[PDB]
Amino acid sequence: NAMQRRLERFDAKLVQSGLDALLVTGQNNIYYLTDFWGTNATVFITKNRRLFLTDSRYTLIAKQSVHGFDIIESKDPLKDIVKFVEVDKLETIGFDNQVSFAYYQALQAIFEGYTLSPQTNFMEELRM
Repeated sequence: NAMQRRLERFDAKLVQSGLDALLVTGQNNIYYLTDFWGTNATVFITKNRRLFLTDSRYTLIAKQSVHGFDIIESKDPLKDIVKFVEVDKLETIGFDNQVSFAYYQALQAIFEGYTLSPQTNFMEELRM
């Protein structure tokens, strides 16, 4: 119930920011919203879902530790997120602007046809 309103702040911030979704990379950020600490999770939150994406190794760990999150076994998490975006018909995907430009180039390829929206410190307030 305590984390439940970091997750509810998150939702409100999505509305305020004009985003259908936010891709969250960074263990710190992932730790904040999930209580899972580790270096191979991706999070993808929309107005309606919360996805936690990891490999076959951390699925049980994560499947037990992480609450409020639909856990997805995945070895290409951006490929798996793309299905969601399509099925849910989302348009604007936020990402953290501290990603590298090379990483942004990978997002432009994977998400070609959608609007990528760079975010400044979105997670920063939530982390406060």
